[PDB]
Amino acid sequence: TLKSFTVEKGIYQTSNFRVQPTESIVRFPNITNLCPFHEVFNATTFASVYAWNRKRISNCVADYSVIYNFAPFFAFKCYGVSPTKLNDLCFTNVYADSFVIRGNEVSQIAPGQTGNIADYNYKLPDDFTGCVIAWNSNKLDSKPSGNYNYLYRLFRKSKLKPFERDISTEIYQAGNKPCNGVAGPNCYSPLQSYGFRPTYGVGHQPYRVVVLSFELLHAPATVCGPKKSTNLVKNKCVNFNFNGLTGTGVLTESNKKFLPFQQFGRDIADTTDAVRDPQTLEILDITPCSFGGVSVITPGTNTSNQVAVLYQGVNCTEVNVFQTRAGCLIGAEYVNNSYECDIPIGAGICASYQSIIAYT
Amino acid sequence: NYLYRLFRKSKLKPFERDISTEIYQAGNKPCNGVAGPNCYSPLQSYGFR
Amino acid sequence: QCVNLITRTQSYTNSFTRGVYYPDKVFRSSVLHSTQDLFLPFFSNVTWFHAIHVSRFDNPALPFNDGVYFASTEKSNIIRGWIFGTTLDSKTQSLLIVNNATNVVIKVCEFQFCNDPFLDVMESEFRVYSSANNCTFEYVSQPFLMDKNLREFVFKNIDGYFKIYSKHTPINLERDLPQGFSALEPLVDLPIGINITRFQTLLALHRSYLSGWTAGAAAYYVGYLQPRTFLLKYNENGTITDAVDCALDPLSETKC
Ligand SMILES: *[C@@H]1O[C@H](CO)[C@@H](O[C@@H]2O[C@H](CO)[C@@H](O)[C@H](O)[C@H]2NC(C)=O)[C@H](O)[C@H]1NC(C)=O
Ligand SMILES: *[C@@H]1O[C@H](CO)[C@@H](O)[C@H](O)[C@H]1NC(C)=O
Ligand SMILES: *[C@@H]1O[C@H](CO)[C@@H](O)[C@H](O)[C@H]1NC(C)=O
Ligand SMILES: *[C@@H]1O[C@H](CO)[C@@H](O)[C@H](O)[C@H]1NC(C)=O
Ligand SMILES: *[C@@H]1O[C@H](CO)[C@@H](O)[C@H](O)[C@H]1NC(C)=O
Ligand SMILES: *[C@@H]1O[C@H](CO)[C@@H](O)[C@H](O)[C@H]1NC(C)=O
Ligand SMILES: *[C@@H]1O[C@H](CO)[C@@H](O)[C@H](O)[C@H]1NC(C)=O
Repeated sequence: TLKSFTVEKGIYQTSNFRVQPTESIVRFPNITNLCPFHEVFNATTFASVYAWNRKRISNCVADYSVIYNFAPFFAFKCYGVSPTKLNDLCFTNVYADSFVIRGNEVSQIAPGQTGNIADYNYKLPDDFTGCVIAWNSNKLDSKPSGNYNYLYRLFRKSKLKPFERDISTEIYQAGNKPCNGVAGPNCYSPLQSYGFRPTYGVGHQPYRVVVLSFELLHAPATVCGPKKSTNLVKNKCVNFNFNGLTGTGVLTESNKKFLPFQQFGRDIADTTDAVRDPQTLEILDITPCSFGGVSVITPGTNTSNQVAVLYQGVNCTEVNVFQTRAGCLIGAEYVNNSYECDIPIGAGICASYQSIIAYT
Repeated sequence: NYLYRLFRKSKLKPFERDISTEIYQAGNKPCNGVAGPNCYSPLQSYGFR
Repeated sequence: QCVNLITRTQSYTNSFTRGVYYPDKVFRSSVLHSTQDLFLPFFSNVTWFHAIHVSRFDNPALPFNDGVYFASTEKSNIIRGWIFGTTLDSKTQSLLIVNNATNVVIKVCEFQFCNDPFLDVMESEFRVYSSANNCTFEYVSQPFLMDKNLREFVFKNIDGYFKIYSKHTPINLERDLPQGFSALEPLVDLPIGINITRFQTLLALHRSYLSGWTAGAAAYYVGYLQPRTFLLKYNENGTITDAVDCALDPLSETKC
């Protein structure tokens, strides 16, 4: 500290004692109001790809783990975001699009792809941020007679724009002559039936597809992953993260009666002195961990190399140990004799070298 | 021919290269070196056209 | 089914020291805290509106400015909520706050609002709006118009959030804007994120069954918040018991 190899006799304030943080405590509100993924990925009836079902998702917690464990998935391809980071990401809106297609066309549900499904039934934009999930649905959607309730659009005048749906049943006019709204040669009804049967090849078996599209807007993002309760440890110096307010301190019991709308608490000098726990509605007195001014009492290096340490303001139980009003003095022995002051300690206590003695 | 590391357990340090072609565990279930559910390959190729 | 039924008259009164709210969610005890925020100035000009329906369009839409202080001495059933937005038609988003006997429904959709919107009593919203499309927000909670009693609200639209503050202060024969301090507790911080420039009060009308609606009257006070610096007194229990407006008079300026 003194930037010299020889130290003159005296007391030098050299360092600051600190109580190191031991554990990390993160307290967040109870997980609840989970997003209804269980009503999207487990529905009694799915929808035809032409009339694909869209559910808007907002104002809820997104627990993607239930989506992960719902079924074995033929594809869980995620475009523009990794699947794992989703829980730690918060999005403004999540759109869940549900439909049934044949297995061969699952590859078509991706950005930049072409086919009957991509051009005429469901289109994803080139810059799409989201995930595509598909799983086999033979038990739910296959009948031996043939399931004729799943339809697709085979004929359309122009390609679909991204996130567009056409429900029109208008007869597709492929020829110069007007159709007149009655089926006729060169006039074909656009919606064809997916005649699913249990004995079809894997390419043609029915597959249920849910497309999750995540969008961020200027509005505050209200769909974010789970919040970890962790656990609450009191009476020790732990790094606390309470509802995004971070710090480091002991959390003692509080006698302060907060009003119901208040969450934190502040000192006269605008320093946090209290907090309300989100998990349990209790008030805790945040008190920062102990600190002290480490002062080194030493005679000249010409005479001796013994030193004594004064922890300024620190009681002796919180760190040849003597308790002074200045702080805790370690390394000097109190003598009931009184001499003149050699090295000033404070509060009437002075130190001298004879070993190092401390006296009034 | 150009691949990127989609998955890794931790972030890399400056000027560090990772070429380990080991499987990544994305879920609670261990993967045991075989791909399948919630087990994905870390290296994915770019669709350059 | 938009019908013009409400006529409105206006007078001017004094704000006294009404309109103070808690500027944040921080517990402060036995301190003097100076904050600069959108507050209703002390002894300011507040407009008293009387809305009368007897059994032409004479109920215009009020501006919102930087936030609105609302007060009413009426019972909880006559005034049933508010409307917020810019154009108040199907082209922009709008916020509808409707209270009833059991709960409050706050809902942000693309409402095609009527010129004179009112809830008619079952309860029907066909006289409030004709259509509501592309609805993006809904929030149902316990009501804040429950049961002589002066009800005060402060609405702010700051950085995407529709901050609503409220207080229920009983009053006697004394004028509807009383003396003393009643700090407004932060009630609902709605994450809306829409543009709000105009607002209108919603009233409830009963069918007559005999002049299709029963005659009624409602009195309410509207004041406008301004960027002002206040010095609030926090007592031992964290309640704001007193405040001084720093720009009102030299004595309060010295205090601030
Ligand atoms: C008061 O408002 C609530 C909320 O809008 C009404 O309760 C809903 O009534 C509808 C009837 O269309 C039900 O489908 C909902 O399930 C109810 N929701 C809740 C949360 O209860 C209530 O009916 C209204 N009461 C009156 C008298 O108008
Ligand atoms: C999912 O579907 C199966 C099929 O019957 C049902 O048994 C199960 O309860 C469903 N789970 C949920 C969470 O809906
Ligand atoms: C949160 O969870 C705790 C512990 O289960 C419970 O006591 C409390 O009522 C819950 N709700 C709130 C709002 O704290
Ligand atoms: C309030 O405003 C009106 C017109 O805006 C004005 O005539 C009236 O004098 C004002 N009130 C006071 C107390 O000045
Ligand atoms: C609003 O509604 C119209 C028709 O109801 C629709 O064309 C438009 O895309 C909608 N916009 C949004 C943002 O939902
Ligand atoms: C809010 O609406 C008003 C009235 O139409 C308009 O003048 C103003 O520009 C709008 N603000 C924004 C940010 O769009
Ligand atoms: C504050 O709380 C205490 C303890 O409940 C109570 O006795 C006192 O009346 C309250 N008000 C004031 C102004 O101290």
